[PDB]
Amino acid sequence: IQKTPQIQVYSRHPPENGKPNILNCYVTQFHPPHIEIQMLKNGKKIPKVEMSDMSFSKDWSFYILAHTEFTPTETDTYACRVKHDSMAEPKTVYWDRDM
Amino acid sequence: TYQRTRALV
Amino acid sequence: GPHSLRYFVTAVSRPGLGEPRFIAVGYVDDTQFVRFDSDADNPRFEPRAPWMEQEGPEYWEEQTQRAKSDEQWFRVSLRTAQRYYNQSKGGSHTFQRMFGCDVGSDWRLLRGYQQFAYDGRDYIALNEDLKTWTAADTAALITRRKWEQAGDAEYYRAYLEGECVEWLRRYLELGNETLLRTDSPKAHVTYHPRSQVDVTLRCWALGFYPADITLTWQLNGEDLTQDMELVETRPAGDGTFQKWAAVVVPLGKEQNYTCHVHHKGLPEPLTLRWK
Repeated sequence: IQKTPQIQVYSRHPPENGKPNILNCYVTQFHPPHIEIQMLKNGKKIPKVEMSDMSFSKDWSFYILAHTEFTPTETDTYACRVKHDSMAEPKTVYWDRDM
Repeated sequence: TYQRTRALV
Repeated sequence: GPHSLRYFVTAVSRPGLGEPRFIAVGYVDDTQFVRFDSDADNPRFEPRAPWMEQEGPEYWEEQTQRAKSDEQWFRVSLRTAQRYYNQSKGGSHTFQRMFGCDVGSDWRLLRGYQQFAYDGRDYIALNEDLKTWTAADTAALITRRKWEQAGDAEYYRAYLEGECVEWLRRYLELGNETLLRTDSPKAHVTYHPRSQVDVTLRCWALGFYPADITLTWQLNGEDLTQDMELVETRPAGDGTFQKWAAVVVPLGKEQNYTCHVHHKGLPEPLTLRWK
């Protein structure tokens, strides 16, 4: 069948303007494994993004994680655009400092 | 240590 | 312990894109230590943990050879399953493989796992007795007949009892400073003015390990883990995890709610109240 991807966007450490941190995008519970995760900054795609190996959970649903280096500011926006068959359109999720 | 599958489906 | 060793192997067909993608990830507890990806350049098992590089080439040779074997094994099994279901040849299909083993503190096998799934659904699975098979459907039934005819169970049953375990004990030593550790969770409750009468309180659990953890909200003994806004525990990237739970509550009643964190590293569950 086709399970919709669950997407959480959050940084590694509590953010601090100007201080280098790491933005992550955890995508889970999706199926099939075909998926397109794209981390963005101010609408633009950030090239230096890395992926953990693809893997599933006991219930068989896949999960993967994307990350990158980033120095948060009060002006820049960040987000994870994810495209998956289970959906009609790509789903995007902006990082919230309190989430 | 990884283990090979044997017989095929 | 208790400890565990797991391998999550994935194989997906690519109709008209060449051969299928074969991925294999190995874990110990909640830490990843090995991987194999057909789409990589010069496929071969590689370490993902620092402590795995402490292993000789022969270890790596052998591991790779098996992964390469299963890459062939899956190409065919995927074409085989395709027929079993009378599906067309231009569609992509996913075959998943799980195997590994749970061990008690006596360092002896406690639970063995060898299971399969096709297109995201249980296909065939070894049982607890490690001598029988549980086929999910009539198609998987012809697969059980085959695997029993070859006595595959025996071999797997043998693998779990010896190999995975013997190796688990080893991986555990090599990666003791990071596998034996236990990072307690760092919790706090953020205040988020919702409406003019509500507020969203959220207590976080940061920097913990193992991944397993308990976060709950309570109102005068009342367990609200059904009215909570609870995420799925998530990895921070440095080897530990985070998680949070949130509750919506009235103004001037925030103090009436408590947050209870339960973890392996905490000698006594934590509790938190706002203000």
